[PDB]
Amino acid sequence: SMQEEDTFRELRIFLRNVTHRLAIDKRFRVFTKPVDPDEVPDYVTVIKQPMDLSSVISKIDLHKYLTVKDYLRDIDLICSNALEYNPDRDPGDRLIRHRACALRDTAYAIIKEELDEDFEQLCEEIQESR
Ligand SMILES: C=C/C=N\C(=O)[C@H](CCCNC(=N)N)NC(C)=O
Ligand SMILES: [Cl-]
Repeated sequence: SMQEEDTFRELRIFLRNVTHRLAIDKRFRVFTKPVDPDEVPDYVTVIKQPMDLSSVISKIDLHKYLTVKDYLRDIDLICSNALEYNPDRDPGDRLIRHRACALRDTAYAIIKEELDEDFEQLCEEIQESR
């Protein structure tokens, strides 16, 4: 129905706003763009599903997220990709990991404070109906 379509539009608006707030945060610059194969040619071989915040915006716009849970899977993938690709004790890897955990924790905290649980539940029920 049009009211279901309005629901998903509201979801996209909400997700774009959360993703913009993450993308403008200086700590999260490394997560804003896909990794350049030049810098890092083994990236695309180690990490089987790369994900970054510009890809997340593209997916919102392509209507790939019908629930906040589905969007959070992608935030979680940005984080887990960084933990897996940079697992060493050296400062460069520890800084990326700390920033990745911070991305994840920040996205979850914004959603906890600003997503209405009944709105998520509505999205879930429409999704489940299709
Ligand atoms: C789960 C993500 C949380 N953050 C981190 O990864 C950071 C940075 C890596 C250092 N320690 C190891 N991870 N071994 N660690 C903290 C909080 O000290
Ligand atoms: Cl830096």
